[PDB]
Amino acid sequence: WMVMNMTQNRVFLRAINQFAEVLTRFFMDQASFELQLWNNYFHLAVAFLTHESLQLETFSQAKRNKIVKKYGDMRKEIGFRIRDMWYNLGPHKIKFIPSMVGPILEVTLTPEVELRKATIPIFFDMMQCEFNFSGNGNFHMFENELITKLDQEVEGGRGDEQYKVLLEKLLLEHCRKHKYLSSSGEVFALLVSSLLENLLDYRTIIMQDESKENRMSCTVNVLNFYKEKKREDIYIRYLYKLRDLHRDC
Amino acid sequence: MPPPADIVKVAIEWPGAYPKLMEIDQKKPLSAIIKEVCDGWSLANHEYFALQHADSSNFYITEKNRNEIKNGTILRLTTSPAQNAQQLHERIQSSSMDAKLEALKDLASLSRDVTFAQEFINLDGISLLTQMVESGTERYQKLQKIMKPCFGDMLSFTLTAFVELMDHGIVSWDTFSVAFIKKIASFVNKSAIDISILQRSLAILESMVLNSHDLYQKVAQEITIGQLIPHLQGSDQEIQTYTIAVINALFLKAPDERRQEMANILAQKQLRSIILTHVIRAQRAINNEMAHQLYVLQVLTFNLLEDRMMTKMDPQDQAQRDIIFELRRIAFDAESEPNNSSGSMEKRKSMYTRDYKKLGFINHVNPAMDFTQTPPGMLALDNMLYFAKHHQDAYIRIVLENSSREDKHECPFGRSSIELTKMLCEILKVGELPSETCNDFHPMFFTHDRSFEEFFCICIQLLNKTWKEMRATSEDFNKVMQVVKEQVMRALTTKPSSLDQFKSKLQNLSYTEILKIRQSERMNQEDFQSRPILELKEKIQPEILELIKQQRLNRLVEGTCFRKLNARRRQDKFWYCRLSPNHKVLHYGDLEESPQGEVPHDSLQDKLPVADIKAVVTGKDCPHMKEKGALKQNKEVLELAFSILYDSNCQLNFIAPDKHEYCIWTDGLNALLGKDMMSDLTRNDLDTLLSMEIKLRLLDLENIQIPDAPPPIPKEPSNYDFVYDCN
Amino acid sequence: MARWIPTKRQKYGVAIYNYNASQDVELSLQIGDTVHILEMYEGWYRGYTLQNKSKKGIFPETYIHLKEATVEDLGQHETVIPGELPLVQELTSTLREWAVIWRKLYVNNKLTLFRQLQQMTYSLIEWRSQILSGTLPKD
Repeated sequence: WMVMNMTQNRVFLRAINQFAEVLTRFFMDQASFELQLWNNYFHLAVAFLTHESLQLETFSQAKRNKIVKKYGDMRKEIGFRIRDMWYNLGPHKIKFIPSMVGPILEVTLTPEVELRKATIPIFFDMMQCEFNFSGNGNFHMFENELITKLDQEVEGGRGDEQYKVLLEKLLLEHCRKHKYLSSSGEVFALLVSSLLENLLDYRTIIMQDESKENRMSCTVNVLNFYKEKKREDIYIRYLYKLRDLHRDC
Repeated sequence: MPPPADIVKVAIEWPGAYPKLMEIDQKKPLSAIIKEVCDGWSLANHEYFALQHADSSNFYITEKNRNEIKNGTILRLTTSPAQNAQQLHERIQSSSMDAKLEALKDLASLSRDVTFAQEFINLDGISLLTQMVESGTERYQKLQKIMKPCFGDMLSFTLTAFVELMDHGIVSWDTFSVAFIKKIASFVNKSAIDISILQRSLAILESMVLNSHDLYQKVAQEITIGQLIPHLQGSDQEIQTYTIAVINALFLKAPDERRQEMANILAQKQLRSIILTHVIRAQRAINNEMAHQLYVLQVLTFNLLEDRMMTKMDPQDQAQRDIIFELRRIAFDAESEPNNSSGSMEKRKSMYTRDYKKLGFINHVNPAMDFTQTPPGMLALDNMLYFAKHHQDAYIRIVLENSSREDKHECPFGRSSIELTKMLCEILKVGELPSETCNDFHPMFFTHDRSFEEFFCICIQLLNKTWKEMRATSEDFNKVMQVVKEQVMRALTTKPSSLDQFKSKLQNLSYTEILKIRQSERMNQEDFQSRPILELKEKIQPEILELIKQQRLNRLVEGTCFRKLNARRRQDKFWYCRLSPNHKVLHYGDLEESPQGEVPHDSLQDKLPVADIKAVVTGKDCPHMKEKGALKQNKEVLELAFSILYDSNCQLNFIAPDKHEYCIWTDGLNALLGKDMMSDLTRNDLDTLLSMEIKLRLLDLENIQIPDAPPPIPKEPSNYDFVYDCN
Repeated sequence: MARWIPTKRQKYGVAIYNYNASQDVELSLQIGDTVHILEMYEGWYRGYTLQNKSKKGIFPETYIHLKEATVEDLGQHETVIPGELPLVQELTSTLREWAVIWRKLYVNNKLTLFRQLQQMTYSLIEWRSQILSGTLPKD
């Protein structure tokens, strides 16, 4: 009963919208307390956002045509509401990080572009807020698990290359919009894009016939990434994978 | 700059002589052409030669039809037409009978000109012919029993000349005398005449009827119904057409009272029964002239109904009141007591209103207001009288049916009958002149002399049945009209023979199944061969064959259990040959007894260069079948041989379970070679896949006929100016 | 290719047969190539073909069968009987899905399913051709 499901998702969107509007009505700057529920709130928001998407309906164009004729895409307004709420949210984003890192990944790697175009500046805003928090030191504390979760997402099979290119264009724009820390952010993003295309090659060759040399070069590249970025977890696990492959070869 | 056309080539032949050429310009007057011809050929007496065409026409050159002159045509010279007329006149009263025969034969054959006919008649030809016919009445009697055939043939030729002269009307109307009619009557009265003479005489009679009216009365005074019926006994269709045409001529310009009289005579003689048993049951080559005969006889029956229905039934007639009283007595003996038959008029009016308020009549004081409009007028009264006479059971059922209609959708019998009569008159084109080209014929009009009434009864009964099934409303009058028109047209196109069989086949017919089966047959034939349809499927073949090859390759990747050669001494006969998931290498070799199938691993011969494979020989050219030692294979596997040849010294010979799997394998191998397929199953699949695709695509053209000729290319503006923005 | 007017009475652009290659944008159009035309000209029509909705193709009027009917078949009273032509158009959509069905039906051998599907779709197209014209009682 796909029609039942889509109606249910529409009313889920309506429920989330009224949640947002009541939160705006009586959870403003005075209500800096009891904000821990926003964590699970947006967790559920993304958990709802992560179904009934383009690749789900990709089997026949008729499904896409009929759904855009009757409802239109709802994940688009999910992202729009999320981004406007984050714009109106406030400077307490620091506590969001260890929680908000996971959810924003899926919307980061959306199959579409335009909503991703409108959504990318959230990364610029969170990076400048991360500098606000971490001026007394460095600010790896988002990028590390950002790369890790990117790592996990592409392992799930949702990586893309022209998406990177667009990412790089956007972050070049952001660095032009910023000051001396722009060099830091842009080299970080260079590492991000290079490792992402590394894993793109890994995924596009792990389905093709085994070659065992381009993958190994990519893996030593990720090793360089991890050792330069002061991270070890996925580093040790992927060198474990390297040892497994050696054993197999 | 087209080349000038003032110079043309034309050879003028002679009978028994070889041709001579000259340049002839037709724009100049014929006098100049004659002068130039005589000057070129050095011939005197230019007035004693003329020009005629030696083609199939065999006519002379006329100012109106000289355009047939084209370069490179046989043209032989003849003498001048004046000299031809003079010699014919001299030889008319000659001493040689063969000369007379040939001269009259030529005269009749070359009797297809008008102006030359004028010139010949200017020589008192008609007067001389009349004089020799009048004086020849007793002259040929002595030699009649000697040369009846030749004399009859000459008479036929002269009558043909007379007919064509009358058609051109060159002879005057008043010049006709009673001698011609008397001679034709004498010809008819003879009992030893041939079939052709009778046909010519009846043609003369019908021409006489078409000319005037009093001569029609004269011939009808000597016309009996008992002599034109034996003409029907003849199996020839032409004589039947002639007799029917003369019969129609009898109904052309006669008073309507005599029309009814002779119609009653035909009915009492039961002409339609013998017509049905003679011409309808014949399965010979039906002529379009007979179709015209059927159409004009249908028109005659329609006029015989109209001349009695064209008048308006006066509501003030007491006889009409008595007739409708008796009709409603014999119709409504369910609600009306029998005592009202001899009763007063108050109960008559009470029954009128109580029985017409259930039949959609508004006025209750003057019930006969609806009987002043024709068609049909009183035809409905005749139909209901016939219903009471023959269908009294159905009549009573219908009487008890409409009055019991509780669905608030009672059908007005009078209004529906008027509408149906109007539709029938419109579809049958009542009141128009007969067509000169259309040859539609309905053989069911000859089943009964009252055939139209039977047809209308069957139609109204079918309509009542269909309406009872549907229970129609007042909002689908257009639907009712269109469905009845379509069913009537479909019934007419079926060409029925008998009334009962026609009515049964009306119910036996499906819901336009003929159109569907015809469309399917046409599509199948176009698939076999067509100019504007067959090229469509063969034009677009990029995906069907490619995906067939993909399916074959997927069949190769999954693989199956194969068989080995000479595996009788501890050699396993189960093994696998799996294609790479990249579709470039083959994994095959010596394996074990595997009922499960293929085991995923590297085989003994894990490599097979597909670019080094030359071809796959199919049949008796496989080297492994050519051993003369001890490893000979069975003749039973002659259908199971195929070898992958490479290196010119090593052969990959494989064994198949049965035919279809080997066909699959050889199709896969050629697909690796990128060639055509060699499987009956593929051909079995090739037809349907294309058939399925075009069956899908034909829905856009459904209800729309596809033109055969290529549509033209209409002009387009040169500019790309967009009044409405693109995208 | 000038004088193009917006119009909504030509959505069902019925072809005839494989069109000539005189125009680069025009190809050997298939039988079911309904052109969703958004421009009106006296002797030509350029619109979006069903196979490629993103590519325009200029088509002659003599190559276009006049179909004023829209997807809504009651506003213009095109229906032979009300409430039937929506069924035929949803059936057309169903068969356009049947296209991708039999396209994906050959990836895996479904011989029993494939043959019974052949029989069912045969009866389907038979009944569609049967009810191409609505002239039967409502039952």
